[PDB]
Amino acid sequence: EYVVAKLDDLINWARRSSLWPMTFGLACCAVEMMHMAAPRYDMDRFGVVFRASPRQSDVMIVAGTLTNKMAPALRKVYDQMPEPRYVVSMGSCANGGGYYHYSYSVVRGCDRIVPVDIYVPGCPPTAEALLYGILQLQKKIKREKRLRIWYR
Amino acid sequence: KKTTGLVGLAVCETPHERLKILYTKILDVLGHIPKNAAYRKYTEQITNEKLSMVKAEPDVKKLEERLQGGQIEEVILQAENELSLARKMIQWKPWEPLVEEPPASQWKWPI
Amino acid sequence: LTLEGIKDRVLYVLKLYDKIDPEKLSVNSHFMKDLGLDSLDQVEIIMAMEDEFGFEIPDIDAEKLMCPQEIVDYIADKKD
Amino acid sequence: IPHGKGGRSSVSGIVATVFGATGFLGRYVVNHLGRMGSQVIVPHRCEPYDTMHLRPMGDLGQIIFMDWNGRDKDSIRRAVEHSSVVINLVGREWETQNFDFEDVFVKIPQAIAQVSKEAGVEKFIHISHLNADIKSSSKYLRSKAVGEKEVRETFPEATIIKPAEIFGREDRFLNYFANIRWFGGVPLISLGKKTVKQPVYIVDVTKGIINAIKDPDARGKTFAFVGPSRYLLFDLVQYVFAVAHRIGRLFEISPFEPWTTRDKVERIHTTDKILPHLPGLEDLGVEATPLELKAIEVLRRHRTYR
Amino acid sequence: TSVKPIFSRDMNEAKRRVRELYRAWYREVPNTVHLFQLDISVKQGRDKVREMFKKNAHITDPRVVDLLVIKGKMELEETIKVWKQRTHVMRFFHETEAPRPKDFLSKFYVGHDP
Amino acid sequence: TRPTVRPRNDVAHKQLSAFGEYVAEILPKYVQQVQVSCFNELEICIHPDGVIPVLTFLRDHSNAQFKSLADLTAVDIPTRQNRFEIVYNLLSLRFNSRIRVKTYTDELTPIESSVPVYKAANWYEREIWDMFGVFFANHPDLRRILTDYGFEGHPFRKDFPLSGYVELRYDDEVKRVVAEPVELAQEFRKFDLNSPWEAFPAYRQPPE
Amino acid sequence: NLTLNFGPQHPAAHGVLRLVMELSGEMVRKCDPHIGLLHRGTEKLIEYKTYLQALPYFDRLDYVSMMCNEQAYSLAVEKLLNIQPPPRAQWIRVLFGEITRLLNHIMAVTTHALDIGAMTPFFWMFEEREKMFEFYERVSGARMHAAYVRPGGVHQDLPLGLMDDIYEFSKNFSLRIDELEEMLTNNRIWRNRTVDIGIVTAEDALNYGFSGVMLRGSGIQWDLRKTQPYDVYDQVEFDVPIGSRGDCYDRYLCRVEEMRQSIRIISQCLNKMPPGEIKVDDAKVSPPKRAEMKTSMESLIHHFKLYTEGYQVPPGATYTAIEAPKGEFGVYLVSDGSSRPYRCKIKAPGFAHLAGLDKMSKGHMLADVVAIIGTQDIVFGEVDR
Ligand SMILES: NC(=O)c1ccc[n+]([C@@H]2O[C@H](COP(=O)([O-])OP(=O)(O)OC[C@H]3O[C@@H](n4cnc5c(N)ncnc54)[C@H](OP(=O)(O)O)[C@@H]3O)[C@@H](O)[C@H]2O)c1
Ligand code: SF4
Repeated sequence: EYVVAKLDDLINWARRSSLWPMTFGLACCAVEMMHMAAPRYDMDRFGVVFRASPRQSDVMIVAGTLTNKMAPALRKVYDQMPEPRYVVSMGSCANGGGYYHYSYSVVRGCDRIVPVDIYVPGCPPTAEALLYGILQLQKKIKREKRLRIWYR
Repeated sequence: KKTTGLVGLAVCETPHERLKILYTKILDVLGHIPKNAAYRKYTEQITNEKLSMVKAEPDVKKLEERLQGGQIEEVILQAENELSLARKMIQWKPWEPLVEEPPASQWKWPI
Repeated sequence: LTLEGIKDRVLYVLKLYDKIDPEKLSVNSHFMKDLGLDSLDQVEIIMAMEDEFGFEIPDIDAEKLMCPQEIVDYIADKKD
Repeated sequence: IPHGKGGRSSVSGIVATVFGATGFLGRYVVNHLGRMGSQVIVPHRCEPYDTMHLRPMGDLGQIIFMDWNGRDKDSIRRAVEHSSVVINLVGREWETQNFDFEDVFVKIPQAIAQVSKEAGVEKFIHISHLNADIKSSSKYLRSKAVGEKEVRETFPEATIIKPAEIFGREDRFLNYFANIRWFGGVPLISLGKKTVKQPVYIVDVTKGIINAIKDPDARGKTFAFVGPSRYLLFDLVQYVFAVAHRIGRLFEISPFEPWTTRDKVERIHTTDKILPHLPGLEDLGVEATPLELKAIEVLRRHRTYR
Repeated sequence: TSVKPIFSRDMNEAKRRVRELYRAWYREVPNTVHLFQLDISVKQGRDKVREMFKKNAHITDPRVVDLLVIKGKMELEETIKVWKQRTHVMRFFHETEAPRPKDFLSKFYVGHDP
Repeated sequence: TRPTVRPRNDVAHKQLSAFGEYVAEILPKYVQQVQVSCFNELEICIHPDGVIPVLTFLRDHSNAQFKSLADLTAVDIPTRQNRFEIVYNLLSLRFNSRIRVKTYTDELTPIESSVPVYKAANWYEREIWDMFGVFFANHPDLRRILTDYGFEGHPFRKDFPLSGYVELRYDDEVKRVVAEPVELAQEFRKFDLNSPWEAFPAYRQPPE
Repeated sequence: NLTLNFGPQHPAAHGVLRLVMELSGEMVRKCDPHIGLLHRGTEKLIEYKTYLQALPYFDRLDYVSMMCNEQAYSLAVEKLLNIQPPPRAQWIRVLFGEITRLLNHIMAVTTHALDIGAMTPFFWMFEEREKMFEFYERVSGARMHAAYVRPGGVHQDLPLGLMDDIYEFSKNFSLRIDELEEMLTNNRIWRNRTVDIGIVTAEDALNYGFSGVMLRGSGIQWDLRKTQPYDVYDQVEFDVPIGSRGDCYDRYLCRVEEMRQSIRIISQCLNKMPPGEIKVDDAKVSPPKRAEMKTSMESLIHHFKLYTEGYQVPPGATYTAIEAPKGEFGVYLVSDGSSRPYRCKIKAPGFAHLAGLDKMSKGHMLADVVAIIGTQDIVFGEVDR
């Protein structure tokens, strides 16, 4: 219906207009995100606020390198997120674990634990392709809530 | 002065005789050791070298020269531990010869 | 205070365990020379006196009892 | 052909295709299929986000996602043209406000009894229910046995599986109980006559498929799922409140996902311990699960400690 | 052996130590099973405790058993406190792992003799 | 000889040949080999009976302060018949001089630790336990640092292979993050790099 | 006693370092933290690589230093290989080796002033920090992690520019450090937030094996910057700060004067650079030029073999350390005699600088403890030594 499907061009617009991310600073990919917070490529007020409590998040970001001593603690925080969530991992050590890849105690992939949607490559992605990954994410939201219960 | 430079100590109190006891405090304990090790031959050498220049001349600042420690209150600590050093030289016996020679090929580096 | 009082308490410890002993609640079940157990399972026999009637087992006497008479006897001088 | 250990990143020969696979049953089955490693081809209906929690079971390149309606033909044909086996578990409860709900158990298993069968597949397995009989009960319970015979014309050897009632984590029947925080807890219907059916445990369900997927010789010889020991009692409803100590819906709420004061209330209270001459679970072994050990897990209420 | 031991001397300060902490595990198995909020039966835990001690009983040399004592005691440091967040205790049980065949005809159909 | 060659000096090579000589003279109980490096370094090979007092002798003096414990390391050497090699490194504050203490040992034979002698060895000494199993004596708190809770390997020795056995994965079978035997996507292709023809004349082996 | 683990909390700072607190009501009196969140398998990993190939894994050991790390590696290798580096190359290792200290000593104050909770000195200085990463990209290869220092000296020459840029940069920096002087020094509340906190001044402040600041600014005058040379580094003039007592506020005031030294040295280094070459000439270590590896016969065989395997290092152990901008930097590089090294054990700060948190903490609050940590400037991944 033209009446009902007009509504999700507000709601699926509103969720891609206010994202409240968590960051997991673990390795050298944490530092470059701070320069995105620094007001050259000013991360705030382009739709997205700064840091926030672990409860009120929508988009979690894993940056750096995962160890087996952090694999339980990642899933527990991942459970506590609300439902319309997304996982976006920057850094080449979150896509196969960079190198350190053949080491005895590094999580191979950051994909065999959490389901992740957008993969930014690179030892440090230069806070230049990373806003490009975020505008990719808002471009990914072309989904619908109506014509899902209106179909089935 | 009221601060001794190196923070954590205090000028406490008198130079020239707090030292002069503690050198002579060692030399009496120094005679107790059986003399076959050269530990006595060098330790009594430097204390007699020190205490001859220690006893007994002005000033505090002149005693800093020709006595290569820190400040004079810290020069106490240079020999404070040395009194605790030499009294344990009676307890274990370094003057005894070598023990447990290694099995004849160990300190060769290239595998 | 009854020396018969610690006789009943000891002689349903062993069959309360569902292991080896086939209703041999006798005083001469001499524990791996008569009765037959594991070296570890002797220590599990000593265990059920901390909760039943209360008991400490402080010392090497648990490696000394070896028969349910002496278990009563070590509680005999403990009690009376 | 197989290679090496099937721990992860193996081949294991098989290439399956699981339709539905978004509910409680179809998800948990595939979570074994990406463990031994294979080309699992799962097409979903209309849900890009509702399969996000599915992906971290197949390692890499093992799963693939496609779109299909079901009343269309080639969307159910283009995907299945390169496989070896195929199972189906599609279906649900109450009639949609747009659908037909009768032929969905008739023409939709027939829509994959199409050229799909002709293409060269084997060991096609459908699901049944233990209580789906041709008798005049019920509107949903019967009209499932119509698909058990009228579609059995096609696929002359299938080994269509027949489960009893299942209990797991997020089903409907066991979560119908303890979701009844109300001004009265009444059983069905204030009587301890027929309760209960056979609650087989969900690990036994997914274990029966993987043994049968290269059994061999299990086509036509249809199988039944044994439950626990043995029938069950009225105590189950009292067993709930004793130990409990008394996905693409919408953006706000779904207007109608109800408790359905209709033929829903009778589709479970019609037990029908059926014929024991089916082989059907212990021969497709080994499945042996009580109830008293798995009951701590699924139930979750306000005390949580004592 | 020109080497000093760790704790024991010969087999009798040793075998009384492996019996010793067994009671500390034995009152721990019912203590943690309601603490870490996991759901199995408690007797399975007591079977797995004696499973671990009995397997290594083929030792006829001191200071190796004593080396396992230091290993056995360090296990209790995380155990009595909460340093294993609901996973490491579950790591003892090879639960979701597929069964090894361990039979000659069964190995022969699958595998290049692993 | 030329530019772009390191200019060595002889003054520090003289005194470090001088200073360390009368060290073995005044403790011929523990010292078994002293050597001077060609670039102003010193090794004092010590059988580990004198693990405490020789440090305690270098703990304090009037001719040797040496109270800056910088580096405790651990080096394994297979094919030695006593494998491991504990090596210290300490610093004189007042004198600007480096000297190392090479003490061998074996696996099961313990070592009297330096806990009263130095309090910078609080986290260093535990590390060798976690990585090798070298049980130091009388430490007040031996625990597990820098490894995960379920390892049994002591990985920094040579028999432990590059990956472990413990490649970790998640399933939604119930809730758990379960362990599994290790599976790689790629071999870690191991090359072969040792060229022949012996580029070094000075370190030529005894030709047997 | 309550046993809270205020750590894994992603409460800004650096969501890591999970520890215990057996607090006695309000005071702590017992702190036993846990480390190992990133162990990464570093020291085992280098045992399969060659010398040139293993080199960036020293670079990723900090978060901050890019030319102060790999300064502690090539100088730990060139001693083994009997090489002095050429003189034009040494003036660049001091230039970038005295520019990374203007990255730690900016991050060591702002990130400490964020745990504390001040917002505006975090944004007021990183916006000036952007004028400095343009250098790193212009000279080597990337934003931060640059495999730039080699064992054969500098990789390549810095292009036309970078001399009227650095002089343009450094002539307008002392106004920015005069900002934070007004922001924190003359203020009372931040002074009241840190006075007499972490009073560790005895000889166990050196028996714990500390390196610099949380040294000499607490007392004992010693440093590795003019008692031990590196390169042309003694031929410049500067002084080293000393604070009064042994607390954090008299190790804070090292870092204001420390940044007031790096401006002098850069303004002293630019006047003294001669024209010359880049690499070591004997070419058994340095690769030959690109215009040479396409013409002669001798160039390729000492090019094509120099990348299949590495160098030829003589045996014999070695050790050195330099001034990392937060401490010493021990490398005990065991050489075996082939292209692939043997054991490579590293000592980083934080082993001493955080095991001595037990002594430093007790007798104090809980809100003190977060204010302690940002004074030692502890970075994880660097505690992986
Ligand atoms: N074994 C038992 O005890 C038991 C109990 C009750 C029901 N069942 C039946 O056995 C199967 C178990 O399903 P379940 O427990 O996992 O719950 P379920 O949510 O019904 O899962 C079955 C899948 O079929 C999908 N579906 C429904 N109508 C569809 C249609 N026209 N076209 C395509 N897909 C459709 C559903 O949603 P999507 O469209 O989003 O994919 C669902 O994903 C079902 O067929 C069910 O009717 C069995
Ligand atoms: S390799 Fe990439 S992810 Fe890892 S520390 Fe460096 S920049 Fe961060």
